[PDB]
Amino acid sequence: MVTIRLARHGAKKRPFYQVVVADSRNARNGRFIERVGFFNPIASEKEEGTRLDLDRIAHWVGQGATISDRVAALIKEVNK
Amino acid sequence: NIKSAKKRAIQSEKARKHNASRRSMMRTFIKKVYAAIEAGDKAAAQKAFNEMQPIVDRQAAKGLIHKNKAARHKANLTAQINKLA
Amino acid sequence: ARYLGPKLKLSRREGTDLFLKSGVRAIDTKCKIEQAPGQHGARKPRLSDYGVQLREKQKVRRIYGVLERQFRNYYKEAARLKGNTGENLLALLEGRLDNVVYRMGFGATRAEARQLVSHKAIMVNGRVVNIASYQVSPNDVVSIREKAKKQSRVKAALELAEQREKPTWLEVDAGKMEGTFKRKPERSDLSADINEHLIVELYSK
Amino acid sequence: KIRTLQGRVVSDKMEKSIVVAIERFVKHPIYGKFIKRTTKLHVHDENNECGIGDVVEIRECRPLSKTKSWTLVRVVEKAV
RNA sequence: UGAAGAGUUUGAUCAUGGCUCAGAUUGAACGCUGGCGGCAGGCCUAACACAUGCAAGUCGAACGGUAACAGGAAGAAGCUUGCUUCUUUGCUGACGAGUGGCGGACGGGUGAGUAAUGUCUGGGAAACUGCCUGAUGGAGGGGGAUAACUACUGGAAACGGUAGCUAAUACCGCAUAACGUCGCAAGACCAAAGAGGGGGACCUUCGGGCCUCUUGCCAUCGGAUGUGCCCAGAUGGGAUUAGCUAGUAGGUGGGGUAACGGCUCACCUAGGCGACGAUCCCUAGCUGGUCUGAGAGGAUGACCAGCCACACUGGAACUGAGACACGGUCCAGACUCCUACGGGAGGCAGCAGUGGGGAAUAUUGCACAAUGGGCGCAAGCCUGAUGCAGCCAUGCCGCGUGUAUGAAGAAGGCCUUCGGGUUGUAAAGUACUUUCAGCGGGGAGGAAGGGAGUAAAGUUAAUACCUUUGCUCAUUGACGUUACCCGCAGAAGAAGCACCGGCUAACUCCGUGCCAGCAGCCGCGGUAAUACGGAGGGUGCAAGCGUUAAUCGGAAUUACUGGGCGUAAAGCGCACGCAGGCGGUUUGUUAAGUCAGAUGUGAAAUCCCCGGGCUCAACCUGGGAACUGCAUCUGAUACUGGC
Repeated sequence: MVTIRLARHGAKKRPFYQVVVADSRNARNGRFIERVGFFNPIASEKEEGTRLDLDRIAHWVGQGATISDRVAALIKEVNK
Repeated sequence: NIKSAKKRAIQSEKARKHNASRRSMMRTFIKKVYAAIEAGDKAAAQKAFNEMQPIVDRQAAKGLIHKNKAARHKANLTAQINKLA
Repeated sequence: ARYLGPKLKLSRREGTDLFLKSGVRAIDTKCKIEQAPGQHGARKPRLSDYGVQLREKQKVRRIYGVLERQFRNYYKEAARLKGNTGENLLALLEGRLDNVVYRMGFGATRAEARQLVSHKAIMVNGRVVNIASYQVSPNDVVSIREKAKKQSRVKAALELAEQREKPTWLEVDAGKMEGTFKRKPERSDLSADINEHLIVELYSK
Repeated sequence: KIRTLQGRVVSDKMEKSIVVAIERFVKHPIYGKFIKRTTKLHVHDENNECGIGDVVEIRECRPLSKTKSWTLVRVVEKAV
C-alpha cells in the first residue's frame, strides 16, 4: 500500500520535514522507496524552502501510489 | 473476555458443520470411483467419473482447491479409467 | 568554572599587570609584579622544561580567559587542514565576541567585556547576543544598546581605549558606538613574524 | 545459464546423482598466499555414465533435492 | 598519510627477559563535594514475581433495542405549589450494551534460546497479495435461527446448566455466469445488499414511486511495496576434544501445499560428515555502523534504520492477505489472590509504580489541543502513541560564584643571614554593581479542518440540501512561572579535590626513630626524613576531584604489517615414502588469478571535505567523498594456474 507523504523529520524544536514515497506496512517513518524533497520551516537567510522533484513524484502519483492531502497542494507551490 | 476467540469458538463449529462436511462428502464421491473400476466395463466407469466431477467443481469454482488439487484429482482418476479393459 | 580569590597573586604569576587594581597602585609597581611569584625561585632551582611547558599551557589561554576544554576545542580547528597550529589558532581566539568587544574599547579587560556581553548590552547583525563563544563575520556590525552607553565603567573603558592605539582590522564610530569587524587578524601583523616552538607542540601526550 | 563450472568426480555411489569436487582459487585474506581450497557439490545425473576420477562440466539450477542445486552437462576427460 | 615510550634483576656494564605504567573509549561503580541553563543517557544481573490504575478500539448514513441529554406526545396534576416536577413512549437529534462490519499480525518491550541452511552481502526459480487504487460486467427473488430481553434451575456474585421471543448490509439456496476452469460432447461448476440526501413532471397516508448526487454489495484482470523458498561467500574460542550419524546418505512407488524439499507414508541400499575439523563444551543474537591504534587484526553490535527469536513454562488449535499469535483461546506445570465452600481466576521483558537478585540504573507526570495509526462517507471517538513537564552530576556544552578601598603589614600562624621575610590587599570597617536563580507584569508559535458567510457552469436539476481549494469572520492549547520582552529585592542562592624527593609542576621547618606510617613506579622511615606525622606556604584540574572496572593501546606479549632455534626458550639421531608449498627453456590456446573500461548494488544516518540556519558547537541539514567490496557485460594476454 504505497503513498506520497510529508514525513516527520528532526522532531524537537527545529524539524526539517522530508517528503517521501513509502509503503504503509509497519512503521510511521521506517522504510521509504524515493525521497523527493523537503518542506524546511526555516527561511532565515535561505530560499531552500518547499523543494520537490517534479520528475520523481510524477513517476508515482496515479501510477502506483496515492497522495496525502498535506502534499496534494504542495505540488502546485514548489519553491514559489 | 470477548476479543475474537469467543465468536470463533462457536462459528468455527458452524463452519465444521458446512465446509468440513463438504470436504468429507467430496472425499466419499472420490472413493466411489475406485469401486467403479471393478464393474467389468469402461462406460460404467465413465458414468461414475462424471458422477464425481460435479462436487470437485463445487469446491474449485468456489476457490478452495483451484490452484492445483482439483486438476490433480481429475487427472489422477482420468488415468485410472484410460487404464481399463 | 572560573578563578576567584586574591588578584595580585595573578599579576605576580603572569609577571605582568592584568589591569586588576591598576589605578594609582600601578605607578612604579612596588607590588611584587615582575619580581616575586610565590616567595622562592633563587636557591634550589630545578629549571624543568615540563614546568615551562606547563607554564606556557596556562600563559596562552588565561590572556583570552578560556578554560582548558575550550582551548583544546579551538586547537582541534587549528590542527585540521595541515599544521601551522599557532597561526591558525590565533584567528579563532581573536574572533571571539569577548575579545572583539574588548578591542572595540567597551571593556578595560576581556573579562569586563565578557561581563558586558552577559548583561544583554551587546548586539551583532541587528540582534542581541549574550555568549562570548560566538565568532564574528567579516564586514558585519557590532553595537551597544542605549541603556548601557552612559554606565561609568563603560565610559571609563572607552576613555582608556581613546588613550591607546587602534586595531586596524575593525572600525567603530564613537558618535553611534557602532561599527564593523573587517577580518580575523594575522599573528605576524598583531605582533611580529617569529617562531614560538612550544605552542606548535602544545597539548596531547 | 547463471553459473557453469568444471570439476572432478569423488563419489559415484548414486543412481541419479554424483559428488563433484571444485576449487575456490582464492588469496588468503590476511596471509596473502594463494590457495586451491576444495569444495563439494552433489550434482544431478540421470544418464549414470560419468564415474569416479573423471572430469565433468556442470550447471547451476533450481533445487532438485535437498542439498542438490546443480546438474551434469558433459564428460570433459576420461580417467579409465 | 595517522605516529608516546619508559622503569626494575646486579659491584655492575651491554645484551636478553618476566613484571608494570602515561593515553583513548563507557549506559559505567565507590566516596568526598556539587551552583544555573541546554542536548543525550537512566535493570546489559533473575528471560524473577507483581498491589493500584491505564495501555485497540470504533460505526445509528445496515439495525432489533434505549443506557443518557434536550425536545415531541400521553398521563399523575406533582409540592419540590410557582414553577416545568415526577412517570412512560425510539416519535426526533442522538447512542450504555446486543447483532453485524473494519482492524486487532502494527505501535512498544527484550537478548533468555541460537556458532545457526539463524543473519548479512550478492544472486536465483517453483511461490503470495484481504485492504488501498484502477478496469469491465451484474445489481433478481426467497429460505432458516438467535443475542439483547424474559423466565426456569443453582451461587452472595462474577457466571455454568436449561426453556421461550425476535431484526438484518448477518447466515444459506435458486436464477444469472462475467475479464475464471474442465471433457470430443449433450454441458458440469462460484455470486450479490442496499443506504443517506435532494428534486424537474405526475401520482402520494404529499416518508412513498421515478429520476439523480454521495457512498455501499459480487466476480475477474491490473497498479505497486512487502512476505515465503533456495544457492555462493562469511561469522567467538578450542584436537593431549576422534570419531559422529537409521529419515543419516541414497534409491523405488504413492500422497500434501501457494510453491521448493526425505515436506510425508511404504518397499530396498550403505551411504554421508571429519584433520580445509564432524562429535562436544563454554561464550554469543545479525547488519548498517561503533571504535582502539602508526596501522594491521581484533574488540563492540544499549540509543537511530532494517532482520532473528522470546512473550512465566511446555505443546497444540481456531481465524486471516498475514500467527509454533506480547497484553487472545485451550490443556498441563509451577507459583498466588478471593470464598457465603459452588469453586473460580491469573502471567507490567508496555507506561508510571513495588519487592527480591546486584557494584548499580526515573514520577504511582499533565492532556488529547495538534500530528500519526485504528474505526467512521463526516462532525468525532480511542492512545502511558505523541505532544510535553518532573526526578538523577552519568557524559558533553554554554554560563557562573561580582567590583572599588585598605599596613615600611592589624591580632594569630609559618620560616627567621634573627637583619627581616610572608600568607596578603586578603581581613576589619567603608562604598558601588548584578549575568545566572527567586518573584512580578506583559506574552507568542504549535490553530487547521470544524461553525457561518462568499465563490466554483462544483457532481446534479450550476450557486437548495450537499461539497472543496482559496478568501471574509467569531473561535479550538495539555505544556506555561514556556519562547521572547520589561521590571521588583538582595551579594544575595554558589567551590570543591588531589598533588608538592625523582618520573612530576609545587618547599623544607620541627616531631617519630625500621616504629607509627607511606606507596603508581623508583623506593622511603633508627636523632634535622625533600618521601611518615604535623605544618604553614605552594602547584594543577574544577562542578567537578580522588579511588577503580570494562574494551583497547603501549604488547612484535601469537608477530599478515611483524619475531625467536650455535651459545639468551627451540634444529627434533640418520636415511626411505608423502596431502600440501615452490618449479627450466619456448610457441600456441584459455581468461580461472591479475589488470582495463562500462551497467548495477554498497538504503537513510556517520567520520573526511565544501556550503547554510539555531546567540556558538552539539543540533537541524543542502552537496561531494566513502562502503578498498560483491554481481552482470566488454576488453588486454605479460606472467602464475588450466589446455
